[PDB]
Amino acid sequence: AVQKMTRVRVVDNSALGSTPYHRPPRCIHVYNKSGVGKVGDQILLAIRGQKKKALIVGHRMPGSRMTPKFDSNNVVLIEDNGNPVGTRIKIPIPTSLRRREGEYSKVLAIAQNFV
Amino acid sequence: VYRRLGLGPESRIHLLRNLLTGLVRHERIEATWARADEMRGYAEKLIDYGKLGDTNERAMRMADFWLTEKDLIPKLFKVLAPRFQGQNGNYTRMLQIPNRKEQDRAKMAVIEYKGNYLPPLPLPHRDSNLTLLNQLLLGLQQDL
Amino acid sequence: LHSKSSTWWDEHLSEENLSFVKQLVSDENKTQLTSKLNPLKDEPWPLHPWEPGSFRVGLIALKLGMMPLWTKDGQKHAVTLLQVQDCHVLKYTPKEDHNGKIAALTVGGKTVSRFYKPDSRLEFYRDLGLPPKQIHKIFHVTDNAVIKPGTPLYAAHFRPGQYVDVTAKTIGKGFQMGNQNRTVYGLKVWRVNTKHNIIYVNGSVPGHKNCLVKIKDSTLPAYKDSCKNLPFPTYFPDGDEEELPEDLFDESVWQPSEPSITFA
Amino acid sequence: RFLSPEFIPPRGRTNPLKFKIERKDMLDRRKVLPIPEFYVGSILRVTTADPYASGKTSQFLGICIKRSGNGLGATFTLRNTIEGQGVEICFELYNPRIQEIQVVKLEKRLDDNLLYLRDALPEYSTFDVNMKPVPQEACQEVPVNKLKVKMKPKPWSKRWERPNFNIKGIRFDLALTEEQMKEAQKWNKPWIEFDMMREYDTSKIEAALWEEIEASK
Amino acid sequence: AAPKNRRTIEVNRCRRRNPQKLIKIKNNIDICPECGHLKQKHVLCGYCYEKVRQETTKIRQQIGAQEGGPFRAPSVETMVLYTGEKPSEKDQGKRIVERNIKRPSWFT
Ligand SMILES: [Zn+2]
Repeated sequence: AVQKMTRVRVVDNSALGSTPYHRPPRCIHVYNKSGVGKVGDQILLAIRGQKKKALIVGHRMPGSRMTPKFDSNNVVLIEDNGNPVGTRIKIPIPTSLRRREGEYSKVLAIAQNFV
Repeated sequence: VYRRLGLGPESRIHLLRNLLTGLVRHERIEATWARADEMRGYAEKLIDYGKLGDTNERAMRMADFWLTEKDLIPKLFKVLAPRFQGQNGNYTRMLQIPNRKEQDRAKMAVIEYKGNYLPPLPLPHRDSNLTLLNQLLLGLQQDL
Repeated sequence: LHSKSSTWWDEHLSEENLSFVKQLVSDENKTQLTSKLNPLKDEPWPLHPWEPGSFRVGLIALKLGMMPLWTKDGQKHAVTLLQVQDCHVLKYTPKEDHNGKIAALTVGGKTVSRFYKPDSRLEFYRDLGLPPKQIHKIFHVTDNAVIKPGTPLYAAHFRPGQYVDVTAKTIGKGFQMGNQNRTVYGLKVWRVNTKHNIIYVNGSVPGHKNCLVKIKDSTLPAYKDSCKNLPFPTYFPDGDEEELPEDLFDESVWQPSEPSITFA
Repeated sequence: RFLSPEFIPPRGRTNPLKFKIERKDMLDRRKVLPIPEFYVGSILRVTTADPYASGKTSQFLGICIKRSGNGLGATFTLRNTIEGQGVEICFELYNPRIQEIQVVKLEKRLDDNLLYLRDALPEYSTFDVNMKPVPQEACQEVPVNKLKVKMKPKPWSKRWERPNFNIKGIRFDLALTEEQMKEAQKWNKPWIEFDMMREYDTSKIEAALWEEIEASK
Repeated sequence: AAPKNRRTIEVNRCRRRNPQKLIKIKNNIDICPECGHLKQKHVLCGYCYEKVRQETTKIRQQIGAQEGGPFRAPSVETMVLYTGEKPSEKDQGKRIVERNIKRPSWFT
């Protein structure tokens, strides 16, 4: 359940995300009609003093039955043009994003590990 | 499913422990109706623990805690448990007594262990079949 | 004192007579119900063919609870359980004498004990030849769909796949509330159990478990005339034109014992 | 005689008829899909139809950490760490989309609930997805793993040290001092273990269920 | 809180004489055949019950003297015997309480 604050982990090879930084990440905006951000929901993340759009791929909030509950909040950065900021994703990514309404093929085309 | 009694959850059990210990010692106790009803379930379940067996180690821990006076522990396994072996339940008889005339008008009841040596309580009696209405019902029963 | 005294049915009953009284009550209930089992064999009122604008009678059912139900698509749908108990037509009101627009039929279910009920209620039911029912409700029924009083009504009146409207009193919460009649509209029926007269209805229904509810055909404009393809007056087991399956399922519903669904 | 938890009804005012109907569906489904006997702590591999994928099934392996629900709606949760990510999946026993259920390793753990494994070290929770089934002895009890897991730093999801949780599979001594236990023990509520009002007996119900289940077979 | 003017006795008289505030009569009064005294239909007679408690206190007093010490509850069954009744073989293996009074008519 991504929401105000909610320390997150940037699962991407983007230069801003890849480089370690002292400041804990305070996510700003959730790109949904509702205020809660879950897997597959676009969000705005502040990394390295910059603002970049991110896509949630995992959360620690209890989920529906028959689904894996992640132990860490995982996100993937997406450019303004719609292409992912990073060319690779390391954490296992649920395959439900394909059926989820929206544009998720590009991110799935970047996710090596599927669970 | 539980009455809100005592200054805390411990007090209710301790108060129930005090009530349970007294009833076992005397086998007939007069108390407020609400308390008697609340503790009636515990007393019946305690008899089941006695029926479970004296050798049952768990029963001793329950009996030891609930019964402050330890002389009662042999009594439960050797008096109460043998007494109720035939019975499958209803070990305790609770009846309503007129409210205390102590200016607070508390609802009073008497709870006793069945099979006790104490004099029988004045229980209510249903109407005899010799009554006119019962005799009329008897005729209907015979015809059917 | 030459004054009134308070009495109950068991006050003057002896143990031997009390046991007999229970047996007698059971015998009366059995005999009365069996007598009313066959409506069509008891001089039924004339039944008319369906025409547009006809309205069928509703039923009263008990809310058993909710359980998960699965469809052939593999999705899980929570469904609420409604049981029709001792549903019988009691009193018919003429169109003019009740409402100029339409006539109404009174239906009562969930038989109740006779010991703690007023004699007036028992007197009416004695004429009807049925044991007293917990709730009396009025349903607007057209003249063509009128059914003779005392006709048993079963869950088979409704069929799987039909949307229905359920109205029931909401759970009361005390001073803080609730305990108000409310209606839920557009609930589809997933399955009906004929043997136990259990109807499986999509969604939740107001009220607590084991709470009586009123069930009537959906009044939404889209489902204006659904009774054309359904038993128009009602389903008569007495007629036995075709014995229905014990459990009625919707086509999408995945019956238990079917092969495991594979998403191909 | 192993009676699965779901068959046992809970105390309440619910109609017994509902359980009978629910059991019939459960028993009939069990013929279609075999539900092997397993306990919390057992590693299971479950085959399930994939809705997101088209005409593809998958198998997920994890240690059974918790069992919940009753009747047809009963579910079981098995945990594993995949690519370094702890994952717990709650599988409904009678869901038609479960193609097959395999108990790769039938065993029990110290506690009936293994949610504390999240706070334990990852290795205790790590299991190979491709691990082959290990041998089992039919005329024996399921092996009970008595290994005590080591916890991560004191901040945990839940205060397992409290008497309410009463976890026996945690190496509290290593991570907790005796004084901390006493602070936790302030919530002992010793009267609770001695209260007979919280006791519910299903032994008679469990015994009766066995014949009904076998009769249906 | 006081009303802006004194409440008239007429106004006050109506309030106190409203039926809602008056004392209600009870019709559940019953007679006890056992004591011949009044009782409620849901309440047991106290005149007879008083005898039981008084006898119980006397019986309890005899038991206390026989035990002779605190925490001396027997592990064996207990029985009460009155004058004119002597311990029998069936009474063996049971604590026996002896009462100077003869067997009460009500007690059996
Ligand atoms: Zn008397």
